[PDB]
Amino acid sequence: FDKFDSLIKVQISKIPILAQHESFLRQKICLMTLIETVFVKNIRMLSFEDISKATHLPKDNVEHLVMRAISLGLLKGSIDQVNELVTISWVQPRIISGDQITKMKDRLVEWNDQVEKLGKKMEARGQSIWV
Amino acid sequence: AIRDEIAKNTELSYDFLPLSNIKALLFFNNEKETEKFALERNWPIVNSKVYFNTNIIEKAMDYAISIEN
Amino acid sequence: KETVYISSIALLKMLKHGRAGVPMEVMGLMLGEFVDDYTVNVVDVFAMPQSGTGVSVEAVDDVFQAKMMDMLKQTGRDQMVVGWYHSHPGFGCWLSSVDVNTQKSFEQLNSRAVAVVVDPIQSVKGKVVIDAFRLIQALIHGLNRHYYSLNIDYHKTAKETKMLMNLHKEQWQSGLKMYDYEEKEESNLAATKSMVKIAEQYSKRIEEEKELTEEELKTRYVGRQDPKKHLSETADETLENNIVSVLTAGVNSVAIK
Ligand SMILES: [Zn+2]
Repeated sequence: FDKFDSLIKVQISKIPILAQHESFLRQKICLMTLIETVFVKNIRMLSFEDISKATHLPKDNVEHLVMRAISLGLLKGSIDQVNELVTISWVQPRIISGDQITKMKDRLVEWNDQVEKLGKKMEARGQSIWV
Repeated sequence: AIRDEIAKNTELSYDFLPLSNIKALLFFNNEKETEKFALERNWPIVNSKVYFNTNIIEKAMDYAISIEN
Repeated sequence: KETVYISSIALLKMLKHGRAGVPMEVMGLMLGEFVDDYTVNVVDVFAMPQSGTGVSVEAVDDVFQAKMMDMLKQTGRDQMVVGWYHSHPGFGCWLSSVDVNTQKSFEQLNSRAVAVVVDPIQSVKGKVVIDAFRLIQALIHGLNRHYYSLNIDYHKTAKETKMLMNLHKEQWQSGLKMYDYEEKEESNLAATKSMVKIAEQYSKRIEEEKELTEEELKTRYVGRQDPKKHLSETADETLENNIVSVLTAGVNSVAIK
């Protein structure tokens, strides 16, 4: 978010077509940010605060941001206001650059380890039952 | 021999007593004999007022190995 | 008591066309034969083009229809038009009155013709929502008032099934597979009700067996099986099926998450 926010400051004066539609660019950023902060997160759920700080959006809109993120197809999921959570059933497959892969490598290493311990831990117990 | 009883009673009776009431129960003529006794009873005292206080997977395999012996 | 049997190719062509028309509703025709008063069999389907207006009477296209008919004749598919599919995406399965009038336009062709409503979107990888029924959530429209529901089943040839088997090759994945839960609800229920049923049979055998000799008892009971063995027996399937049932989930939760 921030780095982009820096980038726009220069060229936004330069290209007049960018001078118009700054609103778009802002929305679009907030979205992409949201999408990622969900995509990396191990268990997918969010408070509204989390999205607020992540997107630097005051939290009223946060539910407009989420709802609009769905109506474009980007997310599926639901909103629970009472507790201010966002469940995010699933997030759209999207072509991934280099760095974003690394985190996937990580989470997949984790979910390899959990199995390491579980499988290797279940012979001991019930060693008297095997065939 | 009686007082512990009441004590051993009241421990489970209800968690909450004003000190004057403990004096009432245990037949003290004294206020300080109370917290003497309660310390001897290890009772944490608040200003006259006393308070008296395996994964499922494992379970499954356990049932199994118990069955196939 | 009345029922329809819907062949596989019918159902798949159905759901395909429906899912393809979303979010607009599609219609087509149903090819089959009436076995008796109690049965309609649907072996075939073909798809009817869109109309500027919604699904309606004139949406049925004569030119298109017969044009399809003969070209199926050359393939030997000759059948009556036994009903007409349809879809109410997102709205569940019911007939609007406009659905009704058309359904009548298929009554006066054949008195037993049926209506089939398919619902593409909320039909999902779990239960598929499908409905078939004919005239006189859904009760708002007079489920029982203007029309009435029917029942559905699926004909499957041996070879059909055999093709379907090889879709999923479960040979590697078995052991992390959890079979349908509702089915083991009827299981874990009907099993218990049964154990109840034979409980007092074991009771009657212990009382009667008490006051009557074994030689006399054998004469009576040899026909059926030793209700103590339905306890010893039946307790098991519940036991182990429920232990693998528990463990399997305990593993899927911690391992897969
Ligand atoms: Zn309709």
